[PDB]
Amino acid sequence: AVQNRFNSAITNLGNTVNNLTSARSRI
Amino acid sequence: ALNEINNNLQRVRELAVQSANSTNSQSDLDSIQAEITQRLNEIDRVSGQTQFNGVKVLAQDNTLTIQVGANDGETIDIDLKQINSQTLGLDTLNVQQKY
Amino acid sequence: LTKNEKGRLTPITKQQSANSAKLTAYGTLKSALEKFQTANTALNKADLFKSTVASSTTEDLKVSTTAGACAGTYKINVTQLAAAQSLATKTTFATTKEQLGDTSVTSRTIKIEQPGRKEPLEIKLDKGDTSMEAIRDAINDADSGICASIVKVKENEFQLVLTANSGTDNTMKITVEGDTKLNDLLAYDSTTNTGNMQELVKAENAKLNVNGIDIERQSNTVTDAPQGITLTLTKKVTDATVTVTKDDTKAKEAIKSWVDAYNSLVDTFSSLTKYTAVEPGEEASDKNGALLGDSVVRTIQTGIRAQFANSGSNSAFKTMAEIGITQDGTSGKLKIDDDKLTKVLKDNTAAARELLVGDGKETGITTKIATEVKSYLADDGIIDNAQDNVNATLKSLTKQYLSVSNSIDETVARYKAQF
Amino acid sequence: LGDTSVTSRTIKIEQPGRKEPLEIKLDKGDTSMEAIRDAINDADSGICASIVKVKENEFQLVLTANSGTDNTMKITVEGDTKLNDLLAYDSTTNTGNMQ
Repeated sequence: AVQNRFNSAITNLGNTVNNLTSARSRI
Repeated sequence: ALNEINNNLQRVRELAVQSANSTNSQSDLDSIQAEITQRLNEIDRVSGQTQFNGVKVLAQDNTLTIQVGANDGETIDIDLKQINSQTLGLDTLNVQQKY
Repeated sequence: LTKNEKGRLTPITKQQSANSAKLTAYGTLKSALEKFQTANTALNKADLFKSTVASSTTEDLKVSTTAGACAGTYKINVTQLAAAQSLATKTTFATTKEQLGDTSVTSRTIKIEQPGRKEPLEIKLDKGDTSMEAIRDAINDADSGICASIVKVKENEFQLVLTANSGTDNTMKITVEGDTKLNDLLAYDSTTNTGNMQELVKAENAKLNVNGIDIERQSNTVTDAPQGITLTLTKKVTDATVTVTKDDTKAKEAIKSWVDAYNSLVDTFSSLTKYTAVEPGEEASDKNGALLGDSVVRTIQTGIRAQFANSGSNSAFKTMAEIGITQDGTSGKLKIDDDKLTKVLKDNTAAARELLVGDGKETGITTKIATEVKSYLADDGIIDNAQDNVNATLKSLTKQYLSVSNSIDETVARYKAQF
Repeated sequence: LGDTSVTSRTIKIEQPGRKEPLEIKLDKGDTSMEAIRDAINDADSGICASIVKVKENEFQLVLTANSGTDNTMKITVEGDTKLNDLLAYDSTTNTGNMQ
């Protein structure tokens, strides 16, 4: 549970940084 | 914890195999009782000696969801399962035979 | 926008460097599993546990021991020694280059027949090969057992000597077809013991007595007298003693190599799962293992350490720890105490051999470990399946990188127009 | 070497030294000379079976005890008849089917 959830959460952190990059494009 | 519990698995397998047959004598079984105390100390080491986030979470159980990291709407639901002797039933493990 | 695209690269370049380090980790993992598989297969031979060492009191009798011998003491009495028949020509010749046979016939054949060989040996001499040196070279080049020599009895006289191998089944019956003078020179018949060549040595078998059993071999190297011990006879000994004692050195060294290989594998896996705790927790630490949290290392460790409790083995021992090797509490490493392992190898060698080696097909710790490591290290295994999934994700990411690089070009043009 | 009708047979070796007679069990297919050698050698109780090739296409079976006069064997085979005819000694009267 912890390991697969936090691997998907590392992927989700990459997704969040992608959203932050989109915001940087917006800014 | 997994290393400690697999070591315990190998220990208990040896315990059952040697107790079932006559290879391990009863003085050897007293040495095995000493080993039982030693593996109880092993459980105490996996519980107390190890620590989580500066706290002995392996010695005290807090089955609560962790605080939200504010990066996602949902909260991380970590059911912290400490390696305890009591709650997981490991304290009841004692293979010493009758004298 | 160059900085913005570098910020976009931050997890993209982080994942690219992670994939490079992951390919490196996969290579190191494959190398470690290859070394472990080599050591484990080296241990998978049962012949190491059935090993002995032999000694002899006499310097004449020489003793060696193969695999499968039995310990004990043997009293060897050698009565006879094997000898090889030698035939020498009667007429001495002036020179080794003088012609021996008739020069009219351009093709002749020497036909040697023995009880041993089933197809008679034919050696063909063409024109000009009738000299003594030519016959010697032909018979030595055939390489079929017969060994021609030349002897200089005294100045300007020579002889030709043909020697077979040891035993009474290697008596020669020589003939020469196609020539007459050579046939007059080289013609023997060991059935009636009549020929044109004298017999210098007589063929004999090797007779001996081992613990009251009468053994008769062809050569002076006796092999199956106790079926596990090889004896080389040199002289007629009387009441010699051979002592065969059990040995465990090879098995001990195999165990040492196996535990060292497993410890190295565990060390490599632990170093690959390395991590460093950072108090602020703002971002992941630089000293992080690429294969951290992946199912690869965890699955390999679980699969390998699950085989230490094998239900296939039917020996008295069911857990490998009873041999004398214990897995440390701190880390998944194995250590051996000499006393217990030595006692087990000395007394319960059969039980240890059944536990580790097993029947070789579907039994034993070593067999299960070998088949599991073969399945994991194979391309169809889950480890290479995960590697291929990562590679496919990386290829999709590469296409995404190309598209975003086109976006970089567009945005650079946009801000160049703006600025 | 033995009869194939009986699926289970036992070799019983008794010595003045050992107190409990040694029983070595041969199941079906273990009546070959190699199988008997392997069974007696795997029991690891002192007796050491060998094979001797006197000459091409003839072999013998040799059972050797340890040193001393307290290790004289009294072999018996129970469950089989042909094997009992082949392997049967008695060191008390020095009479048997094995030289």
